[PDB]
Amino acid sequence: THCVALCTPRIVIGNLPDGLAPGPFHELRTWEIMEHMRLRPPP
Amino acid sequence: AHEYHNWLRSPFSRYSATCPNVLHSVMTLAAMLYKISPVSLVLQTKAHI
Amino acid sequence: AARRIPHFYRVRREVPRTVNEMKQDFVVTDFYKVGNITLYTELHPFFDF
Repeated sequence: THCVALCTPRIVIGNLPDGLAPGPFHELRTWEIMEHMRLRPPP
Repeated sequence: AHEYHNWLRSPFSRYSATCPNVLHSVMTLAAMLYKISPVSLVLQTKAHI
Repeated sequence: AARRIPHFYRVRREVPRTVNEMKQDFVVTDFYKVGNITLYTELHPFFDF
């Protein structure tokens, strides 16, 4: 950002915006970690 | 706690924790109770199992 | 012999995860990887080791 330069680290993956990482892309990420961590919803 | 001296081991719980609740899953727990013996292999072969 | 099980749970000893418990926590396509560390024990299709 132009505050003089400024460097702010995006700590988690979520600070990447749309057009770089959309919502359904993260939703498919949750689908593949649903398959990959053997997690099942409670009865 | 003798999982290596009993009959019904940990895959039985590991499947049945997350099974759908139909009569078909009761049949799944019925059919994985099929023993592994040579006579069982011949008779499973003989009727196309 | 139902009176000695709260004694077993009274001590805070935790059991390490045995082989047949760490053999179910993998999906079928991750089972053939080197990340599956229980591959050196699965030897016979009839017998467990």
